[PDB]
Amino acid sequence: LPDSVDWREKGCVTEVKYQGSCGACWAFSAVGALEAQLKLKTGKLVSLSAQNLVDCSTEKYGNKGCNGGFMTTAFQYIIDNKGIDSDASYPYKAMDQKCQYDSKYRAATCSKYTELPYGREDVLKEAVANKGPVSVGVDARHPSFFLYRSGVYYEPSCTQNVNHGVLVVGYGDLNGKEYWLVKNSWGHNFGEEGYIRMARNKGNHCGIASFPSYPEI
Ligand SMILES: C[C@@H](CNc1ccc(OC(F)(F)F)cc1)NC(=O)[C@H](CS(=O)(=O)Cc1ccccc1)NC(=O)N1CCOCC1
Ligand SMILES: [Cl-]
Ligand SMILES: [Zn+2]
Ligand SMILES: [Zn+2]
Ligand SMILES: [Zn+2]
Repeated sequence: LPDSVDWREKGCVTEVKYQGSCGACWAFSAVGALEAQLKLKTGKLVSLSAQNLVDCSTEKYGNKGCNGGFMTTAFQYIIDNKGIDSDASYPYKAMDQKCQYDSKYRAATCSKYTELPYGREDVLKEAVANKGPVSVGVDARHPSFFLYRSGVYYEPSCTQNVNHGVLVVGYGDLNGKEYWLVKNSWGHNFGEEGYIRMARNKGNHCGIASFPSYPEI
C-alpha cells in the first residue's frame, strides 16, 4: 500500500461544509464518501445533498435528522431511493425539512455499501488506499476535538465508542507520527481547513476504525 494517501489530490474531495446547529455529521460523512465514488466512477465531482439525507433518510433508517443518524443507513436510503440530489439542487439548511427529493436533480446513485471490521486500522488503510474515502464514526466528545487546530490529534480520554460521523480521506505521517486524514463538517475554520489529522495505529484511537463503511455508485 502507499505510505500516504490524500484523496484531495485526486479531485475526489469537495469543500468542507458547515453543518451549523444541526447534528447532520452522519449525512455529511455519507455524502462525502459517495462524492468520492462519483468522481472515481464518472470523473465528475459534485457536492451531494446532505439535506436530502436529513429530510428523507429518516425513521425507517434509524435516523433523526438534526438529532443524529448513521452513515450506513444513509447509504441504504440512497440505494432504496435510487438516487440522491446534488447539494446545489437541494441545498443545506441545517434543519429538519419535509422530504423534497426530486429524481430530476439526481446527481449520484448508490448500489451497495461495505462495512469494515471493527478496530482494524490495517483494513481501513487498505480500503482508503484502494477503495476511496471511508465513512467512520469517532468519539469527538472532548474539548480537544472541538478546539483542534493542527497536528496529529491524540486525546487520552478518548474511547472507542463513536458519536460523530466523519470521513477518512487519507492517511500519512507527520515526521513519523502516523495519522488518519479526516474531513469534518464544522466549516473550514475547524482544524486545518476543516480537516483533522487523527492518531493512526494508536489502538483504534477515538473509535476511528470501530465502524467504517464506504458506498459504491
Ligand atoms: C448528533 C451527532 C453529534 N455528534 C457529535 C459528537 C460529539 C460532539 O462533541 C463535541 F461537541 F465536543 F464536539 C459533537 C457532535 N451525532 C450523530 O449524528 C451520530 C453519528 S455516529 O455516532 O457516527 C453514528 C454511528 C455510526 C456508526 C456506528 C455507530 C453509530 N449518530 C447519532 O448520534 N445517533 C444515531 C441516530 O439516533 C440518534 C443518535
Ligand atoms: Cl455534529
Ligand atoms: Zn469520549
Ligand atoms: Zn456529530
Ligand atoms: Zn475552505
